[PDB]
Amino acid sequence: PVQAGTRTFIKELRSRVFPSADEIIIKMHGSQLTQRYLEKHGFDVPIMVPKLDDLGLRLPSPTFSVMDVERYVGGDKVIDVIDVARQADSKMTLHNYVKYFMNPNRPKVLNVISLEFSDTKMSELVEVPDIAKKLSWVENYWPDDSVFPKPFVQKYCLMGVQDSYTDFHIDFGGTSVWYHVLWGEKIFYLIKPTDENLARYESWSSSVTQSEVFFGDKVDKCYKCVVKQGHTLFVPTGWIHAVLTSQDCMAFGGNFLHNLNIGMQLRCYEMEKRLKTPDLFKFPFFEAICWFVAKNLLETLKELREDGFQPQTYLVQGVKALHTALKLWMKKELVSEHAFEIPDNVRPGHLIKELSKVIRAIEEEN
Ligand SMILES: [Fe+2]
Ligand SMILES: [Fe+2]
Repeated sequence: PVQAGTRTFIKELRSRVFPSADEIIIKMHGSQLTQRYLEKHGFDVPIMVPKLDDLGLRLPSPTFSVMDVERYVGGDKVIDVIDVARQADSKMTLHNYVKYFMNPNRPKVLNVISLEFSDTKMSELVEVPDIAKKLSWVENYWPDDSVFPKPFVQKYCLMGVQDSYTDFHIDFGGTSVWYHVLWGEKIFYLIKPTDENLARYESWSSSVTQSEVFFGDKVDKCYKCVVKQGHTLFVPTGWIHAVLTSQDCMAFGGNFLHNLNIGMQLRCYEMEKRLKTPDLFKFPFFEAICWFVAKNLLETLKELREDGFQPQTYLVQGVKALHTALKLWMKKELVSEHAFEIPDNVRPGHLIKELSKVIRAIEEEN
């Protein structure tokens, strides 16, 4: 059996000529990627922006090194590191990872993919893509007076050695991600979240043979997307993907929830709860933000209704899925595990009623 992450596994991966991600992604200039464009054409496939012009994305020059990351972050910080050949999570001091990274002879393939630095001096060196900030639920609906700590999942520093490999997964909470390669190269294996593919992914995730079964073989198409230096890739809600560091690489990326695919975001959240995924620990208050969002979406629909307008389809679909999720979390036999995420400022039972009728109305008056 070929174990994910091992040298043998990588020889196969590097030799297969998968369908090109050019068959499904949309390439565009940074100025075309607007909230407006996304609301009209949707955000259903990955978007590639080869040049960073007009993205609003700011970051160190191409010579920024891992040594520099250690300076701005602090070698003492303990970080998650993946022992790729064993597909296991380990720990290290940022200091030793950098020592391991610069050592010409690496006894093992180690990868760093969860280093969030918005709480460090390196944060001032990075401004995330404007589009992420425009769409971000956290940027738009997180109150300045919540008891819940604000989630910081917007700035990650990724460093991996050649052949680092991250197996197929869906970003935590169904978030979308922006990913930029500073230097080196990353190759993404993308899989569309069709109802068939999600189902199989959840089955594959809960099978003991997960590490010996290439998930790419269980679906009709697994798209290969090469992300080269200077390029920026945006992956939308629910997309299943694996990543191969084809060569020593440093990249930056971030996660964000938004209003375009709420249903899918909710679906991914529930799946994660069924699989008991450790990633959910990164967006601990997913439910709290959903409550905050339901208040804002309620307001918009109320404003539109009271003035004779019909909301856009995706907004009605999204609110409907939100309504269903909120009602579920409030069920008598389940509310005890959900109550702590209900914001002080919201009235659960009432917010659900208002939502239920605004929806019903739109359903009848249509
Ligand atoms: Fe990912
Ligand atoms: Fe967000």
